[PDB]
Amino acid sequence: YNVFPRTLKWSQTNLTYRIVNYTPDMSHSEVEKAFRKAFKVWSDVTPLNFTRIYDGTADIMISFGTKEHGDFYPFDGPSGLLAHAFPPGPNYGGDAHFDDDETWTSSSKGYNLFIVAAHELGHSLGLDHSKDPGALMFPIYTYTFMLPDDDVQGIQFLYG
Ligand SMILES: O=C(CC1(S(=O)(=O)c2ccc(Oc3ccc(Cl)cc3)cc2)CCOCC1)NO
Ligand SMILES: [Ca+2]
Ligand SMILES: [Ca+2]
Ligand SMILES: [Zn+2]
Ligand SMILES: [Zn+2]
Repeated sequence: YNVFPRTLKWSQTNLTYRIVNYTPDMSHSEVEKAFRKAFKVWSDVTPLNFTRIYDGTADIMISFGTKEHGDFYPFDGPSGLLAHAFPPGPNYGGDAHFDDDETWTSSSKGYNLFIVAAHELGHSLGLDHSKDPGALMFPIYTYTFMLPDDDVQGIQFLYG
């Protein structure tokens, strides 16, 4: 596993997240279940706790956008770039963006939202990409859930 320069991590163990908008190809309920499961993957192995808020600014703002969407990481339409997230810190730190031009699903037909979200949240928590091919933080999409050992070691190094 790998961490970001200066080992970025959250100072508090009680973090908030907010789903700003939704993708059209999935019902609001399935999008919410996807993220709920994504956060659980990480809360189960760390002393971290996540609370979903609906108004205001949360520690982790989740949004869907297309092409140019407000930052220095524009999307590229169907396929290619799927999503990106920012490491722990103020402002957009911790935020996760998902390409709305993708066909997100709860199954395995298109790009599974849960698995991508789980990967992105790893970044939101302080983990950079891993060199271990079987790690969730490996930079390649492959959907077949139990968090691989490399990821557990990495996240527990930061918050354990
Ligand atoms: O790493 C990225 C972006 C890309 S990605 O958009 O293609 C991408 C995002 C999340 C992914 O998640 C998973 C990783 C591993 C497994 Cl097993 C499942 C999902 C995969 C690719 C594109 C640029 O180069 C690295 C990969 N940020 O998370
Ligand atoms: Ca894309
Ligand atoms: Ca933040
Ligand atoms: Zn973005
Ligand atoms: Zn990544």
